[PDB]
Amino acid sequence: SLPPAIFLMGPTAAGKTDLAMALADALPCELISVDSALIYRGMDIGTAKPSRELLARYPHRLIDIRDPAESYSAAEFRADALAAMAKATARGRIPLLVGGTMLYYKALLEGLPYTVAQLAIAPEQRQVLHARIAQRFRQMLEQGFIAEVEALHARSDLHAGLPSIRAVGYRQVWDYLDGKLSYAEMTERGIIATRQLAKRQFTWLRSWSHLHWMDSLAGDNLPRALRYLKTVSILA
Ligand SMILES: [Mg+2]
Repeated sequence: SLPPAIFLMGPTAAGKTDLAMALADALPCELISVDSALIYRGMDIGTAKPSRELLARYPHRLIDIRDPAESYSAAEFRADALAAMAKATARGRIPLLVGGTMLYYKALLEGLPYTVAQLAIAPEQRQVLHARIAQRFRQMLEQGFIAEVEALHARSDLHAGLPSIRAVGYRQVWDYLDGKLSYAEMTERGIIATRQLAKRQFTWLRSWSHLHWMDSLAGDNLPRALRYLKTVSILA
């Protein structure tokens, strides 16, 4: 009789964090981030990290747990997630792992003493996701993405080749700061990189079994999700 757990994956910008918070208000959950970039402190705007205020009312595990000068392996995620899941479970809370880093989920499922319900969200038309990706990136620039990266760029202990700087978009802003690119080239290439990420995520997901999809444009995802729980043998 393995305790319950929820997986909420999908491409970047699909609306995973949004739905997770919604679900966090419907059931006793423990939000656990599954994102290789959100682990880094000081990388909030460019990574679409939930605001300080939102995190206060929707605490996430595995967020701001590492300095940008540090590395983080899928193996460390593995141990960290298992720890967070056991801790949440002992409290009666349902582990809700939400994120788009597929290698992490993979590491957990393979390398799980839980009855896992797997959800995935994305638009039916990929063109819709691309438009959002482009617009969200432009918003990041307005919210201070460049100044955010300037602070990293100014650290002598950081360089463009580090795992943290590989977070999509950061390398482009970094090169801009090095004066290698124009503002336009930085924007376009940053959007391309993110679109490339979404493509890699769809490839992981398309061959992913036991997934219950949902539409990013749907407005009744909350009730739709709460209903699936029973299907995979889970009494909520
Ligand atoms: Mg998110």
